[PDB]
Amino acid sequence: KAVATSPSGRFLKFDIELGRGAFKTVYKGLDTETWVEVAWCELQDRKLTKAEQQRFKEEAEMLKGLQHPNIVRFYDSWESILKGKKCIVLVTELMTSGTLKTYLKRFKVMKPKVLRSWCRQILKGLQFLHTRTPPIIHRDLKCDNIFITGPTGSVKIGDLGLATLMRTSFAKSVIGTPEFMAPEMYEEHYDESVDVYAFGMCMLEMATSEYPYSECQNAAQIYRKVTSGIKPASFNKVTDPEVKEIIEGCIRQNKSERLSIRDLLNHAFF
Repeated sequence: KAVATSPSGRFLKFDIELGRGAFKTVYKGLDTETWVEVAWCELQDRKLTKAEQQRFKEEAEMLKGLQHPNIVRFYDSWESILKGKKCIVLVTELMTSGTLKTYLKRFKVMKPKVLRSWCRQILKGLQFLHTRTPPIIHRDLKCDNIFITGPTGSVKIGDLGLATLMRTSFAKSVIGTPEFMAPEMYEEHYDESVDVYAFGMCMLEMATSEYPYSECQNAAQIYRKVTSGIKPASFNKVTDPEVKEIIEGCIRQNKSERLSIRDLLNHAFF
């Protein structure tokens, strides 16, 4: 049976590892109110500074009050202080139907009706985030972080609890994916147009089934291309001219000339 219980007593932890990476370990959890499996994520405190743990504690207090049909649910989070553990626990919605990357690695061409429906649902999720008070930036948008839901084949972007943990020094240097970062995202301050940039790289990955900036071998080569206006090589492999036009407007180096979520949703293609 269960080996741990959330402080609220709602979620139970089972000693069943569902996944493990360089950053977190995911265990099988159980929601005692709805009787569905959840993701019991654990992050060791040695990978987070004291300031990052404190900042996440305050951000998570408001993120667990956010829900959207196109966003993976972030349920709860707390600090597990015990001998041999000393970690931060995150309880999120358990996605088992794979990601967009999972099915882009197995199929060559995506139907234009499917690319239109999925990109629109992603834009709807970002629109809901950017229009909150205060605005919320996802900061971790990529096809490897967009999950399929069983019914109707809807898509959900990764939960905000794990997405905000990608800002930490450990995540940016160990599990970072700089090929989805806007040129101004490398700086100390940026805004919500960063999500528009990452969305353009997501559509580029759907339209080509190829990883953006795959010709580069290190993050330094990716930084020099992006900060010099050099588009990735797979950008020219887009067959649809209208799709290629939307992608360019999302990955423009100058964020003032870059498209907005409003312009994308009002575009004739979406």
